[PDB]
Amino acid sequence: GKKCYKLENEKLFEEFLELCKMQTADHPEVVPFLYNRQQRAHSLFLASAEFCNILSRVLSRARSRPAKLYVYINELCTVLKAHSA
Amino acid sequence: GKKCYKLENEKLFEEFLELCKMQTADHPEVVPFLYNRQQRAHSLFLASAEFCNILSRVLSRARSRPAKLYVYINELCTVLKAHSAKKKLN
Amino acid sequence: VTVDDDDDDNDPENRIAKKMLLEEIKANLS
Amino acid sequence: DDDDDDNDPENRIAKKMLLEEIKANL
Ligand SMILES: [Cl-]
Ligand SMILES: [Cl-]
Ligand SMILES: [Cl-]
Ligand SMILES: [Cl-]
Ligand SMILES: [Zn+2]
Ligand SMILES: [Zn+2]
Ligand SMILES: [Zn+2]
Ligand SMILES: [Zn+2]
Ligand SMILES: [Zn+2]
Ligand SMILES: [Zn+2]
Ligand SMILES: [Zn+2]
Ligand SMILES: [Zn+2]
Ligand SMILES: [Zn+2]
Ligand SMILES: [Zn+2]
Ligand SMILES: [Zn+2]
Repeated sequence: GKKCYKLENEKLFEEFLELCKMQTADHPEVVPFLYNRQQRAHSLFLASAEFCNILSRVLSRARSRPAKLYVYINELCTVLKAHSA
Repeated sequence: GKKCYKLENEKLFEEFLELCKMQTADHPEVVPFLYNRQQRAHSLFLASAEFCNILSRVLSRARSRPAKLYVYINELCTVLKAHSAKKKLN
Repeated sequence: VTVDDDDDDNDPENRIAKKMLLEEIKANLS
Repeated sequence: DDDDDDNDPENRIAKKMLLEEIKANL
């Protein structure tokens, strides 16, 4: 059967939110906003391989290029809004 | 990505449970048993077109042939069991 | 021919499915 | 300081856009 990624995606999203908490700390409104976008997304997306791959990619890109972190956050926000319930 | 069916599957599952309430009053344990399997299933399945297809099929078949209700209940039980996320408690 | 308390027996596939399901539920397993 | 967020032009635009989106959803 299909793999349910609900818990793995919660783990990966919390890992990315932690990176954001560390590196956008002069804008403390960013982390709660991204958290709320995640909480409002459709259940299927939140449990999907699609979201898993999105999250592993954004973590990897953020760690390689800190000078582009807001590009990666803004992209993830847009993805989450596009899958909003 | 794929279309999310979380809310539609909740509506359809409730319709099937209501059908079971009408026809299984002599075995009141059936409905809570099916509810427990729904509550223990993986989120992905609960939101899936796969589950929508199964619910649509057993609703239609149970309404067309009520004398085969338990055949269809067993089919639903089996696929919910295949998608279980956690063991039964107490 | 004897009748019993229920109305689930007309279809033999249904009677078997019912017996199996109720035994599963009684066992209180996962 | 060239390590500022606004150094990379794409990052500068993304940051301004995101922070304005957050303000608009207050
Ligand atoms: Cl599957
Ligand atoms: Cl899971
Ligand atoms: Cl939904
Ligand atoms: Cl599934
Ligand atoms: Zn499945
Ligand atoms: Zn700010
Ligand atoms: Zn949904
Ligand atoms: Zn956004
Ligand atoms: Zn998608
Ligand atoms: Zn019984
Ligand atoms: Zn799951
Ligand atoms: Zn059959
Ligand atoms: Zn079963
Ligand atoms: Zn009988
Ligand atoms: Zn009956």
